[PDB]
Amino acid sequence: MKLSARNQLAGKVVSIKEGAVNGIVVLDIGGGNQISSTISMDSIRELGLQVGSDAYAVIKATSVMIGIDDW
Amino acid sequence: MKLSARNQLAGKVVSIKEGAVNGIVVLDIGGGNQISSTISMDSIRELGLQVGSDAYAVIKATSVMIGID
Amino acid sequence: MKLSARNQLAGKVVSIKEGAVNGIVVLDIGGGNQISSTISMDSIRELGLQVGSDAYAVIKATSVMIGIDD
Amino acid sequence: MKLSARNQLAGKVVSIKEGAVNGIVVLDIGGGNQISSTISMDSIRELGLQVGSDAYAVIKATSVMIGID
Amino acid sequence: MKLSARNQLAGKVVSIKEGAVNGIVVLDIGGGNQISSTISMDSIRELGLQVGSDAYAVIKATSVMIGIDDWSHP
Amino acid sequence: MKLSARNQLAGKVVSIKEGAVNGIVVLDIGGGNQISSTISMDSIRELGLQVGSDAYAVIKATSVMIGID
Ligand code: MOO
Ligand code: MOO
Ligand code: MOO
Ligand code: MOO
Ligand code: MOO
Ligand code: MOO
Ligand code: MOO
Ligand code: MOO
Repeated sequence: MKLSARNQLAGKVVSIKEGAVNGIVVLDIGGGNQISSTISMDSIRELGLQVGSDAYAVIKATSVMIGIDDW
Repeated sequence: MKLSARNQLAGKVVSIKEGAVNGIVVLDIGGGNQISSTISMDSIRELGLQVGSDAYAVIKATSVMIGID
Repeated sequence: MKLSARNQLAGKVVSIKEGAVNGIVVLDIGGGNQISSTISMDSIRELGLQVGSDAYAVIKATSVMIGIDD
Repeated sequence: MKLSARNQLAGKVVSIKEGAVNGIVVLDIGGGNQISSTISMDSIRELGLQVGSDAYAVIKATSVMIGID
Repeated sequence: MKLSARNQLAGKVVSIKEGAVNGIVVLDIGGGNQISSTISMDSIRELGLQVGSDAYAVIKATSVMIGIDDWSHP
Repeated sequence: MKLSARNQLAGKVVSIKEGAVNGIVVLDIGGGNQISSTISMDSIRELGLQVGSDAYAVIKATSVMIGID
């Protein structure tokens, strides 16, 4: 499906740390940036994510804050 | 402040659409990637954000989903 | 795209409240239940949402709280 | 308590997956729909949740995205 | 209703800024602390919120991050 | 970094429950109030959090709901 989430960034799985009900997936999205995602193990398995998979980090605009260097 | 948010991505403001109590800030983070942020107008003002300002897109890991084709 | 969001609930748009930068879409998901979604106006336009449109409410499991009668 | 969260959907617990600090509660809300909720084990215990418990899925409007085919 | 949100903080409304579809409510929770809440106008009206109302800031634990001073070297 | 998060509440760590990939940090922020935070174990470690550490509970305004009696 097509989603309203304003942030949908293509990337490659670099690591998967499995937990009890959740795991943490790291995505290399290019330009030297990586995105860490804390999601359910159910989705990590069901999506077939493993190191090297093509995927997207998907983030709703209301979940994204803005910060600055306070110099 | 140093924050627990796993995602702290440097970038430049490319647009700011102001709203009533919130506004939407778009940040170019490089590599052809842009991040859209919906935050309070009060914070857009207090941080002095305008097109061209340096900033960071800050995202908690528990807020990030994974997608595939 | 297939998403990790554990909750993907089919529904019918019943109303759309346009705001300044955000809007609120109400989805009838059947059985007398509706889901309200506060999203960007840009997304409402890009997806072509209108009253009567078929859509899905998408919710990450970590965004869902549980309640009970006390 | 009466909460501002616009989404409050009654349901029946169909499973509870206990984890280390969190667990996952699956609620059948009727009509073939289920809601999965990832919450703290402390709250799962303090709410007395069990399979078969009556409960509610509570979701802030700002946490709900819209999708289309 | 009884909720799983780990954070349920009693306070009194000190201000309400109305927007187009959302508004921002500020709660004095004591100890010199205030909580800002961005929620729908529908809920601000439906809950009868006005300056002086008793209320709660309700926050899921998974929404709360931890910060420390920059001059801390873990 | 200075953050758009409208809520930045100073407090002291009163408990740490370590989990598998997340943990739960509780902060005493004064006035008889405590704030619970579910964050990644990586961040609990990198920030050096232990009982008694000075910290801030950081919360975006759009994550805060309102309740009443
Ligand atoms: O208890 Mo966990 O570390 O969220 O799987
Ligand atoms: O450690 Mo976090 O604050 O869940 O990204
Ligand atoms: O368009 Mo709004 O009411 O400022 O979020
Ligand atoms: O689904 Mo949105 O438009 O990123 O809040
Ligand atoms: O945290 Mo999920 O498994 O993307 O709903
Ligand atoms: O508490 Mo709301 O009005 O669902 O964002
Ligand atoms: O994730 Mo909780 O236990 O509803 O705050
Ligand atoms: O939505 Mo905010 O202004 O980053 O708390």
